Amino acid sequence: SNISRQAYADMFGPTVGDKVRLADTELWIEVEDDLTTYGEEVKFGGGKVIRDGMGQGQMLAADCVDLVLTNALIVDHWGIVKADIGVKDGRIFAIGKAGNPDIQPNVTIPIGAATEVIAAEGKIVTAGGIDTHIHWICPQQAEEALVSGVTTMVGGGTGPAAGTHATTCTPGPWYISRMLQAADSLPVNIGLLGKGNVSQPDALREQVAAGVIGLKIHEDWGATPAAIDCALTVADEMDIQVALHSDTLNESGFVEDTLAAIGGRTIHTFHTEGAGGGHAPDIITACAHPNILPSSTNPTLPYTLNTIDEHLDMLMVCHHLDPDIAEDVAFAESRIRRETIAAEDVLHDLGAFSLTSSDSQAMGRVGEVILRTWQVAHRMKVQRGALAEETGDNDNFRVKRYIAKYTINPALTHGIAHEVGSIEVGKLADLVVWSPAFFGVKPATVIKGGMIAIAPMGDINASIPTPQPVHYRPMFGALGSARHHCRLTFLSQAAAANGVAERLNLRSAIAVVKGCRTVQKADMVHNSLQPNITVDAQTYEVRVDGELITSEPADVLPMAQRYFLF
Amino acid sequence: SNISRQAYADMFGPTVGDKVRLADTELWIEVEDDLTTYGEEVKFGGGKVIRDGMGQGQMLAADCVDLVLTNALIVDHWGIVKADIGVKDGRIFAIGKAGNPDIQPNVTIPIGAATEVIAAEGKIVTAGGIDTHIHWICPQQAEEALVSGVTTMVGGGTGPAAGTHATTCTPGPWYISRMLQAADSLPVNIGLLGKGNVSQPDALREQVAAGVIGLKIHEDWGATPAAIDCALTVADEMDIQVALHSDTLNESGFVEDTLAAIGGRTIHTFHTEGAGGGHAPDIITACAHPNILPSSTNPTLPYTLNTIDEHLDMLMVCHHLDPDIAEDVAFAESRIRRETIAAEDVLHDLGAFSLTSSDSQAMGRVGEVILRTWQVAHRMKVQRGALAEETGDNDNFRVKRYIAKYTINPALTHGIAHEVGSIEVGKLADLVVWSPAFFGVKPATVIKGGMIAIAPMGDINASIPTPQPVHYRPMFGALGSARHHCRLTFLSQAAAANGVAERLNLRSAIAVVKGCRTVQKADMVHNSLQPNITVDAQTYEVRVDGELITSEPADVLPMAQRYFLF
Amino acid sequence: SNISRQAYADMFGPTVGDKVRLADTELWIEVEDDLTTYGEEVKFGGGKVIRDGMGQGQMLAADCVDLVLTNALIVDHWGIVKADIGVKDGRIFAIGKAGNPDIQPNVTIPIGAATEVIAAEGKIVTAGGIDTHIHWICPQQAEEALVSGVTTMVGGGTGPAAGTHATTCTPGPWYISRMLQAADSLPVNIGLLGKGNVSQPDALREQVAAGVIGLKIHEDWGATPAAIDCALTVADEMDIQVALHSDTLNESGFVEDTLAAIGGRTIHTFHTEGAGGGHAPDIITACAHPNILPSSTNPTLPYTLNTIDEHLDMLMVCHHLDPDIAEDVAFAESRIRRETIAAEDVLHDLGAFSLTSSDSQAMGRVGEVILRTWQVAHRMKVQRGALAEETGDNDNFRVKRYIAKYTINPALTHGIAHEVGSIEVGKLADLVVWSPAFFGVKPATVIKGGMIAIAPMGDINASIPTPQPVHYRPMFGALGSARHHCRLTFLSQAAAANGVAERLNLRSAIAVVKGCRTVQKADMVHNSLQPNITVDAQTYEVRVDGELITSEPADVLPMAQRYFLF
Amino acid sequence: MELTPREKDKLLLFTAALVAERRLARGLKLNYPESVALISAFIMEGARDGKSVASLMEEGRHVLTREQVMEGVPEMIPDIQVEATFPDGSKLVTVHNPII
Amino acid sequence: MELTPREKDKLLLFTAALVAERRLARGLKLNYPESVALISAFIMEGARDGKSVASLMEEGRHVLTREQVMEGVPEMIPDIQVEATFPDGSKLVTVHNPII
Amino acid sequence: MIPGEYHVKPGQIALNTGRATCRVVVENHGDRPIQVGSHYHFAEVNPALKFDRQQAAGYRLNIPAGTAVRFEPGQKREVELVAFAGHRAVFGFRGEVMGPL
Repeated sequence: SNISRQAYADMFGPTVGDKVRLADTELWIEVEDDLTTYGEEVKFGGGKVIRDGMGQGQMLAADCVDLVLTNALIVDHWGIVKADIGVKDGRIFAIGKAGNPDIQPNVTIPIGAATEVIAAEGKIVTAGGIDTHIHWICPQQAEEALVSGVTTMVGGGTGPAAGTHATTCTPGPWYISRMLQAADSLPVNIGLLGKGNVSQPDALREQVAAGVIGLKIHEDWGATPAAIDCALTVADEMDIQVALHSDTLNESGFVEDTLAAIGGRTIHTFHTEGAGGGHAPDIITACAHPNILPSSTNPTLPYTLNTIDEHLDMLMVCHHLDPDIAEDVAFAESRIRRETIAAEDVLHDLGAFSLTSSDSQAMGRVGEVILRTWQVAHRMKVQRGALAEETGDNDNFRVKRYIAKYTINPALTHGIAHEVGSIEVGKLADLVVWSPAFFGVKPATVIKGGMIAIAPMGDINASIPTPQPVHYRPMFGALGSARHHCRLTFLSQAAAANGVAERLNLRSAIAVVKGCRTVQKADMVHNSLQPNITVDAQTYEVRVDGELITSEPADVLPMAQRYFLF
Repeated sequence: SNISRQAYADMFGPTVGDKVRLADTELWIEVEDDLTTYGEEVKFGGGKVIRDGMGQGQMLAADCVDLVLTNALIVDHWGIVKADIGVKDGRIFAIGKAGNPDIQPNVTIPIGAATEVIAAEGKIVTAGGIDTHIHWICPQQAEEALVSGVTTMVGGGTGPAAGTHATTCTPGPWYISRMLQAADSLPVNIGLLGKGNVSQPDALREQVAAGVIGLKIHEDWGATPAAIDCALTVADEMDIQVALHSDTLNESGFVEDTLAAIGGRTIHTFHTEGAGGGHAPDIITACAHPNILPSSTNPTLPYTLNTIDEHLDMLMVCHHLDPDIAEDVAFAESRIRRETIAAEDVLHDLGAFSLTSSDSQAMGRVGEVILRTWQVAHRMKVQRGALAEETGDNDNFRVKRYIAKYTINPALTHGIAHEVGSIEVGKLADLVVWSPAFFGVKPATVIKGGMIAIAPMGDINASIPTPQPVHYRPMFGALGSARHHCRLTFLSQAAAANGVAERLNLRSAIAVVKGCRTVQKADMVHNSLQPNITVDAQTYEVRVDGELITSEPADVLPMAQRYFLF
Repeated sequence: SNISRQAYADMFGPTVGDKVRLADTELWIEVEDDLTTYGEEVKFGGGKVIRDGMGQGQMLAADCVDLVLTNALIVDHWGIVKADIGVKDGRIFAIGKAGNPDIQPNVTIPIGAATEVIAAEGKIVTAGGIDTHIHWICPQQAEEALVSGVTTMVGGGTGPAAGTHATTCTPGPWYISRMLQAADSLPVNIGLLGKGNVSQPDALREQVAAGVIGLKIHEDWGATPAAIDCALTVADEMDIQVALHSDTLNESGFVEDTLAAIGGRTIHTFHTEGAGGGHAPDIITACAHPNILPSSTNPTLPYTLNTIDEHLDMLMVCHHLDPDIAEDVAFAESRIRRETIAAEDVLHDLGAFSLTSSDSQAMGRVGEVILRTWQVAHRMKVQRGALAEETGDNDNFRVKRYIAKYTINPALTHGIAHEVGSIEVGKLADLVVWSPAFFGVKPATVIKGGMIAIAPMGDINASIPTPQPVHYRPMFGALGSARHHCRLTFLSQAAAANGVAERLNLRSAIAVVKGCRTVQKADMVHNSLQPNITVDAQTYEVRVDGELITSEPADVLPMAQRYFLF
Repeated sequence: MELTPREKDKLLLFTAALVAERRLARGLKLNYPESVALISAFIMEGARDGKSVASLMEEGRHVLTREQVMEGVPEMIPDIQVEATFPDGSKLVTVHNPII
Repeated sequence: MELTPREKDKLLLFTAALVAERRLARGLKLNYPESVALISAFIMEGARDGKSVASLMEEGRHVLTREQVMEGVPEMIPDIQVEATFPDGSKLVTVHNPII
Repeated sequence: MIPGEYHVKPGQIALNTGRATCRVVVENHGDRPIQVGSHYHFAEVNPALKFDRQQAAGYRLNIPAGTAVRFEPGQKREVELVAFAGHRAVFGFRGEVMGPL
């Protein structure tokens, strides 16, 4: 028959041309496409469409999906569209029109007896986030991260030990083996990084052979030209990534020397702004290179009024520096620069910085990678208006550029984009469901490998699942063997070949990393800019093509006091 | 020598003829028999009876029990007697007189070096409850249920997804397989139900072959004559149970049509009253049939002053109904009828309704199945006096009729009565120990397969286990491999034959279901009545043999504000 | 160059001759030796020593340690020295000078790419404690104990059942098997004790063959001469320990009769003072024998102002005694004697009592074994001054005597000293790190088998791991398979030979007990005194060589109200 | 005490409400979680007191007003639901559009 | 803070007592769990204050009376036991028949 | 109304009915107290208790199960015994019989 658009959005969620405000920010998205056939939408409930002979077919399991997300508004690097999502075997089967081919038109995602449903109408669906800068200081970090919408965590450590407090390194075959075993207990995808600070190659090769998917070079372990070069050489041989935190002291040379050691080979630079580490004060000039995949940690995103005051002591504790010792504090201080902290936000908006990450409990907040990414997007829309790429009266492109930063880009950079990183067919079903009012803040559902792993849950003894108190509680996706089956432990090709999974008796699904040496700045989705950037040796002013790059500190941000109890 | 009865009850608990008040209700039980030999009771402690050469023998493990429950007052469908309980190999070995044959008379339960003891004198002991209407919305439900005294949970779901929120179905082989794996992590016996709403038989057979012990037919998935018939046909072939939640909309027909589809084959009807679902407004007429095994969910047990007000919104949220949409609310409203809600309580007392269950977080409370069962028994004693079957000045028969409702009857109905359901030799040692003052409210000990799984525990650092704060904490019976060994995963005969346990690598003990097609109303212990019941199409008046069936709403109930902090 | 001692202690911790106050007690320790080479100490952090080519070498994993504890102040039975600790393969590799042989002198503990570091400068490091008097009443006890610094727990039980509430016995092969399986879930080393109260040897042999490392003889099970003798005979055959809690009632004889049954064979006497159990009122005379290894439970350590008032009811609840029953209370009362309670503290100081233990939730506090040991040491220094063995102005010897009580002595007594018990090369890396201000109270790090298992951890979402609220949280060492690999399940030689670990499918590392029959009082490190002690039958006065042994009750103790929130 | 999981869970609701209670007392405009906790705890005490479900469904709309909470909060809370032990067992209270 | 499990556990006792404390203040007759929590928390503060075990074993019987609690409650509580850190370490306080 | 209250019918219970009993004067000659349990084989009690051990062979105290009789040092008192049943085989205690009798 006929239905007004307003009542339509109330039942099935918004359609083409309708706009939705992301949480309490100023960012607005507009539905670019709807893959449905008006009047044939599938809906679940008493008297609804998904019922035997109607919206549900007579097909065997092999011919229908296991789970279907009905009427979802997908937000990914490739589009912002309304469609049904079909999941089969823990992986994304299709993105289109669900239903029964027997009585409905254009059904591409068949629903049957074996089909479970998650009603996503009125909800925004995204891929699970990926944080490539984790310090395994405590197992508790995985839950915090999972609750915020991050489904994959890459980094390193052995627990609350000095080494890990400061660096993302899982030292040696023994510790590597141990952490790979402990990883099966975590409800997130994991890949470890070894300590790459060594001049003898065989000491690195064992670590890669033992299981790590990358090597972290940290100045605390000595980020010298010789060490850097050794790691990159092993990296090129074994197809693994190198994450760098350069020499802040300029002890062995300046940024141009470190850059010379790098020799144009692929590398992922941590906290490329430098407040978190790197040559003082122009490690930020790195983002101008084709072999550099630059990321930011989160305490500096975005530039607010309390950022600077908070930074000095945070720095002292993380790297084990003595506040009484003069040189320990001069160092600590040369790292914090209002100029670069301001420039960073703009550089993200321009697409010069391709990744965002936490740097968990080591000058970073594990449950705030997503939240802060959107706070920067909001602050940049507010300060600079629309991007040159935008079209229509919406912020769709800015959203695609920013979402790519904690999803697809981190995945390409670490050679795991073939398994996760976005909502595309064949990839693991790591999805996050959000109510628009809480987008990027608190999720409605967190799905790991096709199984809900964590979600908000009210009174366990109540008559419905909505009564208070409602707080995040672990679900079946996070229980024993169901978890193993729904999570991935990323191994290096050498390790997967050596039978490390069999020897350690790891129980979770195994994925292997590849394509770490081939990625370049050009491959970073929507974030491939290489600007002629400069930094003044004394004033620390950041300049691109001469024009000054800077921004003003926010005093109040969205996704803050309106959502948190503390 | 000689001892007064009062001091006798103080040491060894009550004996024949003594009465005990069940919690703070008006129900009284009277000891019908004592299997001891006065003066030869076994008791544990310094200077007591259970000591080498005295109450404890010189026999090898194979010739003595592993655990003995001394001086217990058993309350089961077959009797209310005082005796010692002997447990061997996780199963009930004997019910009689424990001790040392060397120096004591009539010892049938030998105690030795290998014997552990639980002092049950002054305590009532019951079998663990069985809830056949679980929605696996969250893993947290198992603990809540275990704490209340329910040791077996049957139902279905994949977690907090729409399908499971409304229906007890575990959709398809993948989800079934996944839930069977996750079940090993739960400290309760489990059996799953698949989605039985399909007209093609092979789609059901796979689900049964994949592991489910039953098929749930829910109107939200389409409870049509064709679907119903298909499920029952597969059920008859594979020896599994069908749980039904009929067509409330009368969309495909009335109760007499659904009943015609059923064709006289065995079936378990959910919330047979109808407030929770079923043909409006006379799905209750079903309890008059020989092939119908009727159960109630708990929010309506018993009829109190707030029951009706609370029901409207509870209904809206569970089935995903839109309060703005007229037809969604007319439906919601036709389901709630004061008349049937009142009749239900009487029908339970008469033995017309044989089962009680939760319907966890979907118009039911997982930790209140037992509690509410006794609240109905109390309210019926108060309103109608003694039953025609009673003898003596006690409520023994009413108690046996009511206890059977969440123990043996649910077990026979689902074909697992051969493993659990009551305190009889050979059955799994799923027992619950209660202080009489907290009967049906908060247990003293919950034993799973011969191992204490959960119990009240005070300060972990205290000098004794009684200091505050005392709250339920998991015990060894619920830890890792000890749990696997003490719990059962119920499979279908097809699945057990196909090696599903081996393929999924399930670790817990396995039981198989059988005798689901042969049970009838006549087999329901103490609850086998088939009344000539009628319901008025407009007034909704329930009548049995013409006489009006009704009851008054309680304003205050026992087992409520005197025991709970909130 | 040159550095003042004060600034030296601030960076690298104290050196030779420097003294440190243990917590808020009056005990002072003095560094007896420093194994470093001034100016070549290894330190971690930005710009520090442990960096590629500097404090870190180019050696392969096989040629360097996995973890290094830098600049630790070791406190063990053999010394109080400053040194670096090297750990490899979960075991103590070396105690000396860490660094890079390439550029540093006297390096004995090589550091490389595979080396993780824990900065222990300014920290006291000790071996993990061992409690041999555990009642497995609840699984929660393992965490409480681990948090306090106890890494090994020996004892018995099946959970909150009468038998276990009173006795440390794991009754029979079934329960033994079950507890061995459940033990894999606990983050501590475990060994079980069976019920040794039986006159038929084969009933004991099965228990030892089933897995127990010892047999507990408890009066509640009947501690008769016949039973005692039977257990010791099996013990001598199978190389396992016998822990005794004698006949308080003097029912079968007096202390001299029990002692006659013992026949000079090796035995470990529980709560040798007697308030916790044993012949009334002179079971304390046992410590004068060469075959007796005497220990104390903790509620009586040390003698304070509230000790006596608190004891009567504690006694009643534990052993299931009836306060109304006269004989049950006369008994309860004859057990509590101010005289023996006072003498006990002195006897510990003199080295007549060699062990301290909890007696968890059965007249003992699981998280206070260490804490109370030091409270006695403090109270004895305060009341009696320096020991005859002391040298210099410190309490070093008194500390070595007292530390040995919950570390090496418990380990020798139970035949596990070959695996744990102290910081010596080859032993399992069960270590505890403490800030001097919290010594014996709350640990900085608890390391199990080379992996941090539990530690204080602040805000999980904070930028550093130090922000509030800081409380103990489980670490990777306590997760799944990492835990299995880092913990030991102690078996009896018969059980290890019979393949009990394979049959039960236990996953943790396995250790076997040996040398339980050969230990004597002479072997107890620093606690090998055998005094001519007497007890007056009526006045209960304890006398050694005639001189009266006694002490005054403390009204305020250190390590109390200054550290606990409750 | 023998506190079951559901009793211990509600202790979290109660404590959260204490947080909101003080802030409101300082004169601050409450946020989302504070508002839900505060109105919720009120209802639970209502049941303890013995008030009826029907009464609380009404009283629950007068705990806070649009002027005492942060912008956007009232629309972030279309309803509030809590369960508590009434003199006649556990009951579900649903307050629609509690803040106006 | 470095809170151990036993410290965090007592935080539950304290919070439960806050619940009972308010209800008693409203003039309600306390139930089983409220009564135990309330008398228990009192004893813990007693130790913090430095009072002796013997004194608290006596004071604990004057927190509530048969007239301030629900029917049957006094007989549901034959004794109350709590442990707290006294100036001289942890001690067990046992109050027999606390409510009369 | 009292939650879980017992309603015990008044009267007495006769213990160990039908079995042989016998009285014996016992005197504690020890300097420390001795307390005997209800099922301990009396003939094998603490050697400090002086009495006709021959008459108490195969006997235990005729007291309610679980209770006990105490003897202070120097105490003299007459007790009632009851014969062991079942197999009348004694194992344990002081190891004097260890078989039938």
